[PDB]
Formats: sequence, C-alpha cells, structure tokens
Amino acid sequence: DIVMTQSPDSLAVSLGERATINCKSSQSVLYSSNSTNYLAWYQQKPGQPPKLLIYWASTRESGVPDRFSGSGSGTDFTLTISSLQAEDVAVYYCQQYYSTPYSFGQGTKLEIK
Amino acid sequence: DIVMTQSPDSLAVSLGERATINCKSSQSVLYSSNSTNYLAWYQQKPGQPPKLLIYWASTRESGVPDRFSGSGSGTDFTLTISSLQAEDVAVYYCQQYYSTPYSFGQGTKLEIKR
Repeated sequence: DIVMTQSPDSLAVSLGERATINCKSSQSVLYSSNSTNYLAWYQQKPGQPPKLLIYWASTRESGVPDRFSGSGSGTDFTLTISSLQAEDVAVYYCQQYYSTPYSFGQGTKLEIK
Repeated sequence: DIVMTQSPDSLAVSLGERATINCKSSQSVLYSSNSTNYLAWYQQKPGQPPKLLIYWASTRESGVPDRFSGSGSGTDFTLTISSLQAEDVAVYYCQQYYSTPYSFGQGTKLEIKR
C-alpha cells in the first residue's frame, strides 16, 4: 500500500515565526485525470480527534486561517505556518486518500520556543 | 498497527428507509483512562475529500443531521442512517485514531434502491 512518512517528529519555533512540516509518500498520490494530489493535512489538539486542515495538497478547508498553506506534488509535500500562534500548538498529520486503505503519516508535534 | 474492516463493501436501501454499515478493528480502540472510543466516521462524495461525520464513535459533528448516528464499543461499531435521503449517497469510511498510524476501513458504498 501507500506508506506516508513525516519529518521531523516534532519541532518548536518562537511565536510569530514560520514553521514547516514535511511529508513523503512511498508512492505517487497524483491523479492525472484532473491533475490533482489526493493529499490532506490534519490538525490535532490533545483531547480532540484529528481535524481536516488542508486537502488536494494546497486547498485550505473552510474556516482555516490563511496563515496555513500546503505545497508539493507527486511524493513530497509540506505544510507551512507563516506565523505560529498559541492556538496552532498541536500535532499535525499528512494523509493520502488516492488508494485504499487511506493512510496517515506518523505525525509531527508543533510547539512554542 | 490496527486494522479496520467494514461490512459490506457496498449496499442499497430505499429512500426513507434505514441503512447500517459495520466496522471491525483488529484491536480495541476503547481508551480505559477515559472510557471513550477513538473511532470516527467519514462521508466521501465524488470530487471531494472524505469529510468528518462522527467522532468518539457516537458524537455527531456540527451541521450533521440527526439521521446519522454511530454506536458500538471496543472493536465493533455501526453507522446508522434512519431515513435515507438522496444526498446520503456516498462512500463511508470508519477510522481509528487510538494509536498511530491512524487507519481507515476499506470503504462502503451507499446507494439508493430504485
């Protein structure tokens, strides 16, 4: 199947500064028919289930602040936070839903410096 | 890793009738410390990513109509739809997020019996 790997497992940045989380798929998740990457990013604050943040690799889900943005294609993707805020402290997960079983990466813990 | 299996892979019922999709986990996702199940249900329509429908096994997400309700505990869960409506036609997936890697079931196609 498709294995997803993230990097790092955790990281910290000062409030106000940028942060980037990387994710690699063991296989391509690009659907050529409509040239789209079936990749998503989830935000998980402790005490809550994972919440959809970004899909199609770069499309933010409604409600998500414009400071979150996704990029990448094929097998390498990145989640970018332009200005870390207190509420952004959480564990992020990338996921591919190109072929079943849909799979997640191991997760990356984001914290404040 | 925990393995999620659903039954059946596809099914159909008449509009206004009930439908049930089952999901098994190879290992319990019941969390003893809080006695809650780390189980979720998603609805996926064509051209869109799966969308969170239910979490904690029975908590309905915001905006989700009461026709949808989840049940089960440990390793056996069930998604129920009391009155099938045309917009409920989609593929449903269960997910465990008790222990990484979080995982999905193979998906169940819900169709309208004409």
